[PDB]
Amino acid sequence: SPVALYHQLKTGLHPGFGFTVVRQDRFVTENVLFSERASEAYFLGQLQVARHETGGGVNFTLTQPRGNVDLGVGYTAVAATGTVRNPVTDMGNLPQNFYLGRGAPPLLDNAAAVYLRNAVVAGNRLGPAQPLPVFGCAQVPRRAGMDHGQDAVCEFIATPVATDINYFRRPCNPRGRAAGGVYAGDKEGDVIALMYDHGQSDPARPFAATANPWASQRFSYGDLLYNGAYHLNGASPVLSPCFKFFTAADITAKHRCLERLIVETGSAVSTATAASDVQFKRPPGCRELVEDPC
Amino acid sequence: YLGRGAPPLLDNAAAVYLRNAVVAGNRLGPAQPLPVFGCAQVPRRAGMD
Amino acid sequence: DHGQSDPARPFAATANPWASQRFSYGDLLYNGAYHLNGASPVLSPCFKF
Amino acid sequence: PRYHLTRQVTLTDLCQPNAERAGALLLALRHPTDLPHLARHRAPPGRQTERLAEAWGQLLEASESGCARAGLVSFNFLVAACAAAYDARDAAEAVRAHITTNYAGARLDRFSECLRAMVHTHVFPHEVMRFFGGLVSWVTQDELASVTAVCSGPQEATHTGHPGRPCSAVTIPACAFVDLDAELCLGGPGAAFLYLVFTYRQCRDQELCCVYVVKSQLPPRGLEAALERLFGRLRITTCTYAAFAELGVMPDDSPRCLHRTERVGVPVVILEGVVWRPGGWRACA
Amino acid sequence: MNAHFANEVQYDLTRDPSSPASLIHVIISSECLAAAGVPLSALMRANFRVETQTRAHATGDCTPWRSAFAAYVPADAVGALIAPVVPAHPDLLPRVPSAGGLFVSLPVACDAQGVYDPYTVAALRLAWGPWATCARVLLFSYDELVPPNTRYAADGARLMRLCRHFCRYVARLGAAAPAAATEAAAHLSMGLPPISPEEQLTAPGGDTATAEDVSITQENEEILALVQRRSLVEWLDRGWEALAGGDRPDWLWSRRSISVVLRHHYGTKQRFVVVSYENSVAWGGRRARPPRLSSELATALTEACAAERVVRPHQLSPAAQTALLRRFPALEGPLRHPRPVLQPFDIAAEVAFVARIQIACLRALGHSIRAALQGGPRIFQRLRYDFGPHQSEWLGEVTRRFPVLLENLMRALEGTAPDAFFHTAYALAVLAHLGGQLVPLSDDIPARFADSDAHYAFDYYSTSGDTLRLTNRPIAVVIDEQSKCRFMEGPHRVCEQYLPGESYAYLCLGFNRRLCGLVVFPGGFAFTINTAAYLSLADPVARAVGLRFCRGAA
Amino acid sequence: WGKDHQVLRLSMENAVGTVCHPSLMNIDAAVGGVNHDPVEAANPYGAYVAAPAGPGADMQQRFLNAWRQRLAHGRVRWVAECQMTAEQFMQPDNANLALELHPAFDFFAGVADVELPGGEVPPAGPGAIQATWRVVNGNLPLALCPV
Amino acid sequence: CFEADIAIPSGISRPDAAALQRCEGRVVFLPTIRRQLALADVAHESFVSGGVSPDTLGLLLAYRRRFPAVITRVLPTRIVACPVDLGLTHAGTVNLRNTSPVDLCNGDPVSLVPPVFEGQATDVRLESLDLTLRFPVPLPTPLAREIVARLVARGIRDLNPDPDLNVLYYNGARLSLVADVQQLASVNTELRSLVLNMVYSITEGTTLILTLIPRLLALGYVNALLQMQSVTREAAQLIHPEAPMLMRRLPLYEALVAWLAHAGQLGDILALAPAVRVCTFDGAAVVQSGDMAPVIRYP
Amino acid sequence: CFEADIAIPSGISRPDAAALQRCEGRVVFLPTIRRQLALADVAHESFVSGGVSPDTLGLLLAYRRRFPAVITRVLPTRIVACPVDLGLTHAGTVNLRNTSPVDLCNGDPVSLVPPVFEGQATDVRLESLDLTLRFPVPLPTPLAREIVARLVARGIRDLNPRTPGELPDLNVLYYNGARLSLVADVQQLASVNTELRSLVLNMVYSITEGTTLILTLIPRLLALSAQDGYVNALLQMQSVTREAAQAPMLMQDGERRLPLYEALVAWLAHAGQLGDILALAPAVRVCTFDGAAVVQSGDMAPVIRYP
Repeated sequence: SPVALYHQLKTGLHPGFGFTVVRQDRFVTENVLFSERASEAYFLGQLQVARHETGGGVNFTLTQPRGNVDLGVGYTAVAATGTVRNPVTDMGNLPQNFYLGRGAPPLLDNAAAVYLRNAVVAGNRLGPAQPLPVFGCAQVPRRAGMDHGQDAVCEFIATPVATDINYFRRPCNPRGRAAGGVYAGDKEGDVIALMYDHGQSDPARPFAATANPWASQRFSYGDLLYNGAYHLNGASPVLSPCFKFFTAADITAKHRCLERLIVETGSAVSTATAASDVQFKRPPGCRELVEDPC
Repeated sequence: YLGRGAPPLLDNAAAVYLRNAVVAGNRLGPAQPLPVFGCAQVPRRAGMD
Repeated sequence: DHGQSDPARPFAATANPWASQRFSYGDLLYNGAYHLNGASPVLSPCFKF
Repeated sequence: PRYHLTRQVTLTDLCQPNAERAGALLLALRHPTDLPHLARHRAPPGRQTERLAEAWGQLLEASESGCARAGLVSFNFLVAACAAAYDARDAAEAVRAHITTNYAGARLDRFSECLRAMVHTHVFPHEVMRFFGGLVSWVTQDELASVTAVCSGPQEATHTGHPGRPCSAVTIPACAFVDLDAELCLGGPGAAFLYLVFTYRQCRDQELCCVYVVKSQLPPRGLEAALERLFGRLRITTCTYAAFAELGVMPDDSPRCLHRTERVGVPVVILEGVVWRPGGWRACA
Repeated sequence: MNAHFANEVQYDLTRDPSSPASLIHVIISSECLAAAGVPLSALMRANFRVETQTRAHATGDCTPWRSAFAAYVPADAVGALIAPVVPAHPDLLPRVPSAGGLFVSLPVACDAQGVYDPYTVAALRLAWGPWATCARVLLFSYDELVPPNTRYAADGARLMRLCRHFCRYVARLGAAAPAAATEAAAHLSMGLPPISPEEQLTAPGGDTATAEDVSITQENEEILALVQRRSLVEWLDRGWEALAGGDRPDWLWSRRSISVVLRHHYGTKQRFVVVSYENSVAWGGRRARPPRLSSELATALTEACAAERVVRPHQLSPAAQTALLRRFPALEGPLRHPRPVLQPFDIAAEVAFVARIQIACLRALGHSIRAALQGGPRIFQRLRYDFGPHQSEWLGEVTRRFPVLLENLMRALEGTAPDAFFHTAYALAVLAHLGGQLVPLSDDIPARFADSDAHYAFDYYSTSGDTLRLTNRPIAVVIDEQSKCRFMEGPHRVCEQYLPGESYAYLCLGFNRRLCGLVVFPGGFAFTINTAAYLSLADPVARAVGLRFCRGAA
Repeated sequence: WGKDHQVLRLSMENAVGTVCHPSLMNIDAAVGGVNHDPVEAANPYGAYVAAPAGPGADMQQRFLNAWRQRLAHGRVRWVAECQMTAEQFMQPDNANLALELHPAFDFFAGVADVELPGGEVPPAGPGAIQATWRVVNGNLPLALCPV
Repeated sequence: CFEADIAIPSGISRPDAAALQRCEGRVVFLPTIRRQLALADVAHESFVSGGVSPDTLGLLLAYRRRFPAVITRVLPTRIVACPVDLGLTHAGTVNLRNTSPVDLCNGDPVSLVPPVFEGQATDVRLESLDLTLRFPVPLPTPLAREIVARLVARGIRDLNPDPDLNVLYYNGARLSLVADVQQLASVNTELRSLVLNMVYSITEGTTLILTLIPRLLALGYVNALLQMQSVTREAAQLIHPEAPMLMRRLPLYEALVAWLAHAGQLGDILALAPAVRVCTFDGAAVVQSGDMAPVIRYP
Repeated sequence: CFEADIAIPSGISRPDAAALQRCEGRVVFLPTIRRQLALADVAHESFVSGGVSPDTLGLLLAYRRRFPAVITRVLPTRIVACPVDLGLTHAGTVNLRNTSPVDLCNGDPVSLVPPVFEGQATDVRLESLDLTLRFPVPLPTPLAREIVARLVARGIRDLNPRTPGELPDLNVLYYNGARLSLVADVQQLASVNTELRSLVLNMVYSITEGTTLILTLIPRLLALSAQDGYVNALLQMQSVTREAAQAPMLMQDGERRLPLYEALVAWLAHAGQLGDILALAPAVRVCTFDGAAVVQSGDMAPVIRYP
């Protein structure tokens, strides 16, 4: 039971199986931009604003219009990446709390679940006080001091113990099967086919099909937690690392023409925020301009 | 019946019998009848020649 | 609408009840929505009316 | 014309704006020498109408009218006098530690009796102590008063930034963190619409008195059903509870705050920039 | 609590003149639902609709279905009224737990100067959803429901424990109680263990007129004497108005006189509770309008058969019959009717009303199956399903398999309970036809079943293994020599996805408003049956059948 | 290592806030989404409960003759005692790979609609894919928990 | 502001000129907002609506219809009024003439009928061109809503006869509503049509609701919640009124719109909405009868 | 104005850009106060709730909790809207478009009603941005209060059938002539039910203790009927007042409370407020500067503040 599994771990005993950890560090780097001589356009306009008088004069801004095209048919003027300043969010031990958000039917034995309510959320750094109202965020508390940096989120996915350690000695997909929209061959149906149809083998590790069938298949325990369609979290503003991996629409939503693929990597928008104590999932009004090869 | 200043009949059985006996289809005939505040609302017909 | 009178003669609704009314015998014959006549070459003069 | 001044000469028997802050949500005292008469009228006869004949008469004992009429009621004077009444104790009572150390509970104790006596004979405290403004200047004498505390639209909370270059003036406190009722936790961007609601409980809590400000992006037609919902004080039957008028628009939800520093540590909310639409009252149900 | 209270607002109906009534609070607990056939999980998932109708025992019609209220709360349902729960203060009254169930008060048919009629049944119905599978029916006679008197003597020990527990709560908690609560505690200590609510059932004490118990004590404590020579309840309001902060008319009758009487159920050996407050306009209340009940029929027909030792009152003596008829005149029904459609003087008279309909349809089935299958038949086919080449050898079994089925279909039609038969398609297709000789119950009939005769309605039985039913839902498939099938328009059951007779291991069985049914086998091999030539349902017998099984559509 | 010359530790008491939520018992959409496109008769030896019938004295010779037919038909769902680990992970040799979904549950081809404490011979035909519940940790198959 | 001109007509006398000197600062109603206007749009003779003189209903229809204008400076050959209803909120300070109550520092005063006070007071007549300027009375919102419901209540006891409603204290003063000697006999014939309007909208609806709600709830969320907040109120009113009174759906629901159509008339008729505000500056906060007051534009 | 803009979000059907030009002076219900907002919450697809579209009584309840806005100027990039609820401070009297079959008056209060007319649907369709647009119909307010009582009572007849099928349609309207027929297609129940309850619950409180003395004078009403003109015209033929004619109940406690005066107060509190609690609040008033006494159908009338 979830009640029994609360009651085995604090004692300390291996409960038949294992896990896997997916988390997100963040690194501020000093990039280098080479350019060709004649690449951009960047024209100029005219400067005047007499706006709304706000008291003692409007005080007279003067804005100017411009605009610029890519005057060049190829990959002009590109980019580099060389230094590691400081690891902004820490390498951290901070776990995940699923009681942060409402997502599930509770126990019907209501005496049990309210015991387990505060049993989990006794004193987590990601544990709220005065828990969930009807609409709104959980309001993760603020500790009195922070030292090393922004905090990590260590989300866990159940794994059987009997896989190889050879897988995970590689940059591999943590769900246990290749999932991204790169490998598909433009036959209009292969995208979801490598995703869920485990009749075939892995594109990544083709002597097998998956590595965690609890994390791979449709309606599996991996798929039940972090699917964007199910949206268990969504009230809790804690950013899932695993939200990026487990979304049936979003990887399928991408194109595959390579010209637009690499340039989005130069300026993508993350789901994280460098203006918050935890990985608060990105506020809908702000930009981030991340690199993000994952 | 466009006007209303006249004191009406006292028997009600003659009151709204003789009232709607005339008003029933007149070119000047007050339909959706006389408000205490408002106008008599003369029936404008569709076309006039 | 015979609730409103004739614009030509305001003191009467129509001058004919048998043709001028909707679904009356005039409209049954000569309106082209039914076209009781017409697969035929001979011009009905009353089609325009 | 987006700048105005108003002036009323009263006593410092009431508010004492020298003991107040630069920002206070002043009420007047319209019909001040009133209510021996309306104590007798407007009530069913099972209310024993000889109560308010003495009740306000004990108020001006703590405070002869003379030529300086009793008026310019502070925002503090209702919160602490109802602090023992409504559902907040030892936090609303910190407003009493604000008054009696700066203003006086002698005038509160006579008026907290009035807050059980005015509401007793159905003489409800709405449409008495009408809204006046945000305490611009305090040109008052020693024991007398002469205040300019402008009414008249958005200009009260515009004319706050222009006079002082450093920081901000008035900046419109809420004077209690229990006050400024955080309605609409269903949060979104827009502008704030401020109102002044007196929530009652008639013969359940023995003629309850309440003063607090709501927070909503809601119209007056979307506020009356919002006045029927979210309440637990329906358990009455007399009637005509929960009156409200418009305190006006705060045309920003971004500038609200959370503080406990004023002038005794009293929790307080900064609210910068307000269209003070003076509005109208309504009390029927 | 309030479901007992809001039904009294429906008892506040009054207005237009009609036969005068009462209201009895009846608390069914858990196992009286569980042994009935009520899934306790599905009602645990508080205001809930109950469709009720009332039925006479001897003859006559029934009530239409009345929408009522419910409060199904898993708790100590006796202890929750007695020890209620303030949200801030749930330990205001610690108690002993108990079983729980639905809170439903039920109205009572009476007379002018009301003499209630025992053996006459009010019928409950819980509707989980629309369907007849989401429905159960409950039986209650007034002998089961009506005690002669209540037991407000158990209310005497309860009320002073309330004052001691206001003396117990403030002394434990201390200065954390507000200014209105620190007063009303010690005003209950100058006026003089857990509260077990089950002891109020099991301590032998009840109501008494006590006028005989004053003269029996006045002539007892004068012997004695000759040899020799604001209340506490008003402080209970501030006890609630400070700890809760409001009035709560739900809790207002938890301070007043409460009788909690135990009774039992004649259907499944169960227990339940009969409740009356003081301020209830319902039965047993001390604010109630006359006329009230009279336990006279429950003493007349008993003692005239108990002193005469008449075991069954059709063996009652002819003068002993009519002298009771000279006393109580409504008994001409159950004593002097030639063939009443309801059986006179039996417990299962409503149950034996049902089992005939279970019988009479099976003969209408069983002599109609023989009718279309008199001799060697020619059935050739009726649907369009084409074969693969080795698929015909499957029907080589269906030649051999065939005749054992038609026994075991009818065996299973015998094998069902009739209470479980009324959820099937044939038991409602007849009601779509007996309403045509009116909308039948649970509205399983679609809007377009009453349009043509081509709208049939199927059941599905398992062909191989055990011959078992494979549906909850009547699956109404519109059927067009040949005619291809078509569904209608539209929590997950396996077999409900196919056309009738489309595949192996399925027997398909449809019926009509015309009540000409189909027996569809896999492969198109089907045939009509004129069951309309064999339904022999007498209309005065059937008119008590339909009214208990129809619903007046708005 | 942290963001220093600093050590860190991740226990399995670390896993308290994730495995203990009441969503481990939330498999409503799972049984529904697998239910369509049905499975055929999987000769349900271990996928069906019989109610008892008669004395226990002859109960074998009931079940010996009752499952004389759909026992030599195919195989039971478990064959994985012969299967080594990652032979389950590979696409061949495990048609039941798409049936292992939850750590706390089982999806197996059982009987369709007959209520379980009843009958002897279930009607072999269409099949159903429902649940049971995994009770203790040892019920995980031995290619996932090594011996 | 946008000052509008009203044209003085031809030859008037010096007392007719002095009648124009006793009105500098009154309230004037006008139909349209043309920048040049005449006196023919102003007079009480310009209030004829059905061929007869208007009553206090017939005025309060127009008093809620046409537009207020306040004369700042009086002129020969012109009348300058800076009108209230034009301009942005709380701008364009204007000056009024008080009548017998106070008009305190706030109150949001409301224009209303003359015959609720002395009828031939403020009915100032021009003698030469023979017209009548019946100026409305600027009463503040509490007392203006107070006195309007009292005389129509006094019209009931004057309707069908067999306490005394007329004392009505202010905050300090005792306000003599009764101007007995010749006015009150003209009161109950000049509010004559108006009392019938307050009555017929009550007799219709109450006798409609007692055959509506018994025809409702059985013809269910509104059913049980009908008397939920009306427990021992509506059923008690069903106990009190339906007993000592008398007791049809297709004329009934036809009468449902018609009463509520008359109800929407009366809300526009009654309740005297505020139009202009007193919120002055550097005053004594208390205005007296005959003294000016700085009055600002919008409520 | 306290300027508020709504941009043209994504693409343009080239005649439909001209369709936004001839909507100058109409009303947009935007449920906010924004400096910029997308066009997605503007259209009737936002008026449609979860799964179901509102009825013409539900659209009243849908126009309850949103904010009307005036089209001021139409750009190919944005549309500048002025927030009616606040930014009506216009001595320039920002202008509106009358889209209504009634030629109004000068001086009418104007309240907004959903399109319910038989021939003035105001349906303009955008297919590049897949949206449907229902503009409200500005009308005079007594004519507006004559409509909302019909449509609820028509939905009151949606609860009970009983009567024969020939019902009075509640679908012929009267303004000086001008027979108007409206649409009766669908009546959603909850929009009827919540509107019916406030019609019940307000009429509860509008009866008081001193109200009961007035009920005695019901036979006094018909005594004026056969002896004047005004009363007999005031007394309607289709009224229950002529039907109910075919007493202090003493209970006198104290008798110094003014019981008759207190009756007209609380009656006016709730029965006096029946047009505005059911329908939208009027804040638009007819005010033409040129002295024009009426405003034609399709015209641009100048608009002033709250009545």
